[PDB]
Amino acid sequence: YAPTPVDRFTFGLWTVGWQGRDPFGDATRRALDPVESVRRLAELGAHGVTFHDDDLIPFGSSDSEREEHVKRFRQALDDTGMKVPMATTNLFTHPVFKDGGFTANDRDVRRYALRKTIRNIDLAVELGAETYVAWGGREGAESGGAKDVRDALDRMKEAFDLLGEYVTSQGYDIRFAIEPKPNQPRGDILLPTVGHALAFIERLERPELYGVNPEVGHEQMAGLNFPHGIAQALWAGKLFHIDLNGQNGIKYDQDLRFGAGDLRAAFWLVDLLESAGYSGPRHFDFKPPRTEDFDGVWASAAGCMRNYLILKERAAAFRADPEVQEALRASRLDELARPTAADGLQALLDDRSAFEEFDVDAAAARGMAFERLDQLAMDHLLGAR
Amino acid sequence: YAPTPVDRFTFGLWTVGWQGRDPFGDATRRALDPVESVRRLAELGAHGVTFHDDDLIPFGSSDSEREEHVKRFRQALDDTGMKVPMATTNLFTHPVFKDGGFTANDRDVRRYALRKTIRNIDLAVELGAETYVAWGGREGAESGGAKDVRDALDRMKEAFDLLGEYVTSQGYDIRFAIEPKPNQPRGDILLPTVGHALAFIERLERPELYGVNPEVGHEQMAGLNFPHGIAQALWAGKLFHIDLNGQNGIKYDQDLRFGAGDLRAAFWLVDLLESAGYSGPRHFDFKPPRTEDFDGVWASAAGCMRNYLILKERAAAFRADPEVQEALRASRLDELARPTAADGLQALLDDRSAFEEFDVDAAAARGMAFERLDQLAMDHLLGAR
Amino acid sequence: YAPTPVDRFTFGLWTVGWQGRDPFGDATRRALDPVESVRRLAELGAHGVTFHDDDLIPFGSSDSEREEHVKRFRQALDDTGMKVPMATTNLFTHPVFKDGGFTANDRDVRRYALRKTIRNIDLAVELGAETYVAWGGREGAESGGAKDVRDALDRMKEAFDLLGEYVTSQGYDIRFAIEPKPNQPRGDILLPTVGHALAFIERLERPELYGVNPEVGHEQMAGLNFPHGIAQALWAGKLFHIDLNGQNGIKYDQDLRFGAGDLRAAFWLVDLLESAGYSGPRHFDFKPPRTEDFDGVWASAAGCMRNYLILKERAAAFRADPEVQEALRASRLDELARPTAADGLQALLDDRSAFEEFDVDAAAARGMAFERLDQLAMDHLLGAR
Amino acid sequence: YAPTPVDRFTFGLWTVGWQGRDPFGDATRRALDPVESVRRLAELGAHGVTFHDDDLIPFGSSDSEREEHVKRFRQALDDTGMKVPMATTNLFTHPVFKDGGFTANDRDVRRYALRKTIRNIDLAVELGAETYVAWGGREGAESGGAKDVRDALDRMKEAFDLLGEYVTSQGYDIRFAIEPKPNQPRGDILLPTVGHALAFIERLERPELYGVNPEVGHEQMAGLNFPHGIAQALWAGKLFHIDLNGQNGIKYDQDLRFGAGDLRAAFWLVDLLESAGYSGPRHFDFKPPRTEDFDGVWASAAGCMRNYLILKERAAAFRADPEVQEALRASRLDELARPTAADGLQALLDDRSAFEEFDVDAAAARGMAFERLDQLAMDHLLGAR
Ligand SMILES: OC[C@H]1O[C@H](O)[C@H](O)[C@@H](O)[C@@H]1O
Ligand SMILES: OC[C@H]1O[C@H](O)[C@H](O)[C@@H](O)[C@@H]1O
Ligand SMILES: OC[C@H]1O[C@H](O)[C@H](O)[C@@H](O)[C@@H]1O
Ligand SMILES: OC[C@H]1O[C@H](O)[C@H](O)[C@@H](O)[C@@H]1O
Ligand SMILES: [Mn+2]
Ligand SMILES: [Mn+2]
Ligand SMILES: [Mn+2]
Ligand SMILES: [Mn+2]
Ligand SMILES: [Mn+2]
Ligand SMILES: [Mn+2]
Ligand SMILES: [Mn+2]
Ligand SMILES: [Mn+2]
Repeated sequence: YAPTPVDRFTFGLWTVGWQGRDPFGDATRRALDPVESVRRLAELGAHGVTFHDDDLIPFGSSDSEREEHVKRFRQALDDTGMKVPMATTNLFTHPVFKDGGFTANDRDVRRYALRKTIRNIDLAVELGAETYVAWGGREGAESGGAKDVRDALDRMKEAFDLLGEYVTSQGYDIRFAIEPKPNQPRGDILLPTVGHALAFIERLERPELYGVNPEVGHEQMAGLNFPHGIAQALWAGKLFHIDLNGQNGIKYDQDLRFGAGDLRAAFWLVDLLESAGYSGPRHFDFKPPRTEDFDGVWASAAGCMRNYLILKERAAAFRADPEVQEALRASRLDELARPTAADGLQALLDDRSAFEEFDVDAAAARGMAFERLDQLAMDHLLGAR
Repeated sequence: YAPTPVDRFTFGLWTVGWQGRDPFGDATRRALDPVESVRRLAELGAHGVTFHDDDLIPFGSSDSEREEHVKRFRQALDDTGMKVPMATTNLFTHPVFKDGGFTANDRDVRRYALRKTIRNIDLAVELGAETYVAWGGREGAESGGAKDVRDALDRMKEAFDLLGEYVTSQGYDIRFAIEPKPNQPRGDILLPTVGHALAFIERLERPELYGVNPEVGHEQMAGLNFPHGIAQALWAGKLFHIDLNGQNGIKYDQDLRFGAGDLRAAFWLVDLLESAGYSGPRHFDFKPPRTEDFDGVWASAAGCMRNYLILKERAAAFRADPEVQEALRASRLDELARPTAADGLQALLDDRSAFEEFDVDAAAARGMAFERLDQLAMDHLLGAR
Repeated sequence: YAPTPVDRFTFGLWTVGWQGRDPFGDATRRALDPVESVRRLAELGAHGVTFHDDDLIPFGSSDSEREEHVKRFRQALDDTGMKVPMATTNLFTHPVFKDGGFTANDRDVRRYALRKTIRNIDLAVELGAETYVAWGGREGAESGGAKDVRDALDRMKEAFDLLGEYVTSQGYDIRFAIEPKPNQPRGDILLPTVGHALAFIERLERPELYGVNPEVGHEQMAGLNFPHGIAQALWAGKLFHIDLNGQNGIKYDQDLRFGAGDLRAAFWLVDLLESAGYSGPRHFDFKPPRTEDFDGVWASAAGCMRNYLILKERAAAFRADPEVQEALRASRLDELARPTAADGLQALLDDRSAFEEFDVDAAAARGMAFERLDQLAMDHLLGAR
Repeated sequence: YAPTPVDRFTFGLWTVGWQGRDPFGDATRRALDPVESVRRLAELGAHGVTFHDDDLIPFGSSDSEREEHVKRFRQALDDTGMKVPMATTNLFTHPVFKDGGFTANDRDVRRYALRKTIRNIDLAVELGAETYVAWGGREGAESGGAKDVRDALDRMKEAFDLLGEYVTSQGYDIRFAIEPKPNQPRGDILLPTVGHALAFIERLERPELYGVNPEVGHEQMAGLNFPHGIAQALWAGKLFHIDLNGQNGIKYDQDLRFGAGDLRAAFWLVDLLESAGYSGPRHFDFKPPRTEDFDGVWASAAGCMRNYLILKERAAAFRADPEVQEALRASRLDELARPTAADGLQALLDDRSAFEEFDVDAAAARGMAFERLDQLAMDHLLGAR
């Protein structure tokens, strides 16, 4: 199960380069030079990398240090053939962002957050990124009175509408993806799920420039079904990007490697992405645990990819299995894909078979045969057919 | 703290009339006649009641029994002055709806679910209802392969678009509210939160006819902040109705009386509804616990109202308190309500005070003073000023 | 992957005989005659069945109907070779138990609950049961003031101590297992987890008669790791029985078939049970979903067993894999099984290599190699070696 | 509502001295000198402080720097009258503890963890501490195969048994309290709840030396009822210490000030502690949010105390209220405190009123009147009588 660049696997620089600092402990690993991560990931078979501004250029770097960092990184991309499909901004680490960036109560901070983002959009475009992610990790509150949410949503829409004016006036071909998270590091984060992000999009001045970048474990932090959410984002035509990882239930953000956490959910996610022809990057936003040395970091990264390809093969087997096709029919999945009333409203109202003469008892008595189907899915997932 | 009908408190017939059957136990109370609940609630000071079809007219009633039930109920409404501001359909109890109504895999069942809903919309309009709620409690799955979600969302949009054609072609002044629930009785329910419902609305053919009816405990079943959600629904102009109740965290749907559960959340909810001028009904969808006899059912109902009025008084006190106004200013809530860049994009980009000469350290150092504000909110909530 | 009676698979009568009544819906299946379930499960390869009193003998049956029910059931057990290794009492369905059985506030109800249990212990002993389970599903509260917990725990210990006097004075060879559940149908249930049950046991007059019967999904309802809990119960020598099933996170009790829910957790559970030589029954307390007809009920039951045997084979493969043995050593699992200080306290204190001359940095730098090991476990689980 | 030292309020040095570093951000506050925190808290009315070793003496300090730090701290305690009732060890921050201290897989690390703890027990005893807390924040795993739990529990019991030999052989009057946490920073922590800790205690060689130090938000991280847990620990006679704070449901460890989070739970906690005569310290383990400057840190600390005293007054009012006493009787709380069968087993079995002639229907019909009682509790909590 060997990845190739045609699999479009990507990694954040902050992923394999996580040092292991957690709220109760110090770093357990040395910093990695982004050049060195690009080389190592290229060897493992990745397609590309992603970055926040501050991962690539140390906060408070001069225009000339900034130059030199970008040039070195550009050489590593040239030497390995790695691409940069997505970039993002850090509006969460520096103390100035303690109450948010775009929805900080202090106006001067909201202004600075905009300008910091605009500077990186330009960079992202120079390096060939097609999608620009926004994760408002600091947009939220620990207390009720601290954030008037309606005002916050105004400010949030104001910032996104301004980004969108910028990119339109510059003629850039970059689209935006909002990344929802329900909590952590704030007590409650604004736009906490895929639905909240999707709803909010529809209120921007130019909605066609914005989609979502949902993350497996974030939605699972609210106990939601991640494939269902992704199906809703696909149905809206808004799945611009996706972050893949693992989460063991409702608890702090674990960012385990893909396939770890809820495995069956990983299976139905891959089945969905592949059957709906999602063609974007398969981006891993994971942290190798702080128990690991560098060898462990590379093994965790490889494991991400391996588990995708294994789950890709089993889901493909599932759907090609004639016995599965027969069960899908037994379960009336085919009828679900037929319109309920293509005949129209009037015809429905005049059709006695839909009400006055509908046999509710006999309809009630039909089993759905879902358990047989789900065990077929289990046997395929475990390679036990 | 005495309710009056001008408080617009309402109750579902199914609330006080819950018999106490739970998945592990039999009824502990006798059935109540809807006439008797209307009278008792009128005495307690309620404004009105709501109903599913099947609460009012026993499933499988003739056209003439249906007549007689409606006439008796109409007399009780006339005798007490009670209104019926909202109605809804039961598409969840009968076995025929075991895989859903609008998104059942079997097409014939989807058709019947539509016709059952249309019959009640007419009734609801006769009785003066302004809002028609849809709670798709059976729309969902326990397993991955049983429900193609994109197909399901098609079917769901098809049904709502058809309801909306019906009401438009009949000239009715009724609007629809979708009620989200994340799970139970299905393993995962479609449109599981306020955001998912809001997003979905925007894809209907006539969005202006549809809003949400969020329920305190449902959103809390996914660990979300309910006031934040309600602020988002208000911001979208979609809060058509609201169900009030209590939930003790992430667990089965408790439907405790309003004020029970997360009390501070009830406080910030009331503060929001009242400050934003929500003028709809204050509807309680609660179950008096199965430990209670009829006296207990009426005491629980009264408690719903009492807790609203107590939390209304304390939130009003909070916001009128000059020391609170000073703290809100200390916390820069006023600046949050100012546009980040009314000057426009170009002016922002040319303003050196927003970046090149912005003093990040001194901005970083300013405290937000949120803890002082939140303790003011606590002292007001507890009457300890 | 075919079960045999030597696999010791058992089923509750209430499992396959669940009619599908949930809090929002009516039955979707007809009642099954216990004789018919015994025959069908014997065919599927089960070893035995379990029962509450009230599943076997309808509540309010005469001494003579009681006779006739027991005799018919005894014939089915004789005809099929099925055993009854566990029994239990229903102290949760009848209205009289609305505030509990053993910890009801009303004393007369606590007395009746004892006598109802004692009558069934005798029956259980006649039918050859070795373990008698207690699930206090109604012992708890929705509100703070309703249950003085210290008093409740007195009452709870009083009842168990009385059961234990009864069985000792009768000379029965039956042991008791407490089954923890954190909530549902009460807002909070007493002894909500495995640990709480284990702790409580140690306060009974004869602790050696009582262990736990933990259930996969119950512990997962509190977000706990179920294999860790089971390891603690094994370590205490208290795993007398176990209920196997599936749960998709923190939400209502789903009781999905074994292997559904958190699959990786099912894998590490089976690896534990098998490596520690648990020899008790492998008992499924699941509900076939209400979407299913009778064929679906039997397919769900078979699936329970199949998934156990598949996960048994993969865990066995994992532990026999020399590359896994090498990784376990690489991860110092062997050193974990060595005493930290067999040399004793004084020797530890005098050993400079443990402190004054311990090289913390070089110890810090060693990776644990856990990610490589966990991917080996993943490849074995998926059959991808 | 002014605290005095007779209220026995304490604070960890790490609480008010938290700098605000979270997993996604840098410090927002400067470090505080422990001398300065002792003075400021004494002014606010606290009784005392607690410390980990490493809060007081920087890790890697010489024997002489260690001397000088302790002497300065001792002077501040002398100047203010502050006591040190509890101490603890940091076995979680340094990289060496990445896989735990007492249950690290590497034996040499387990040895060092013991010696680091023993050195501080001596210090704690010199400063007058009566309780020594152990929080095994790093004892656990992210993956199944990394930690054999039975072996881990051996190691855990080995370490505690060794601590207990040390203190017994030195003649110290210090007792140990284990502090449970279900997760974070590990994926699952060993002894994740109050019950698991209580159960484990009973397996130590000298159980009478060990109790629990439960923390409000930790138990709430598993969705448990914290007052119920504390009632169980009191019932076992093991509540040696308690950490008070606030948590908004199942999510990362928030450590909000006491009274924030689940307010009603804070109320029933205080009602319990006060009615059962808990005489230990009322210790706050909270973090002032990172939004706050130093003024905010002191306001948050004061708020902790204020909310305790306000909830102390309301619970006291509740229980003295003759109408509440009447309701408690109406709800048969008095009967719950009476033995179920002081008459004994034989008398129960011979008492026909307990079974053959027990009127189950009439018992079933009695309401428990719990909702009236709970609204009395609400009116008292809000000062609305
Ligand atoms: O979206 C940008 C990335 O920023 C941070 O590292 C967030 O924790 C991560 O989840 C997000 O994916
Ligand atoms: O929405 C209609 C009502 O239907 C059912 O009783 C649901 O449980 C309830 O939550 C919903 O509010
Ligand atoms: O323990 C007896 C059995 O009783 C009920 O059916 C409980 O829901 C089940 O979980 C328990 O296993
Ligand atoms: O127990 C010692 C203290 O150590 C750490 O600061 C833990 O996070 C805290 O919860 C615990 O109370
Ligand atoms: Mn994440
Ligand atoms: Mn991400
Ligand atoms: Mn509800
Ligand atoms: Mn509702
Ligand atoms: Mn269960
Ligand atoms: Mn069970
Ligand atoms: Mn904590
Ligand atoms: Mn603590």
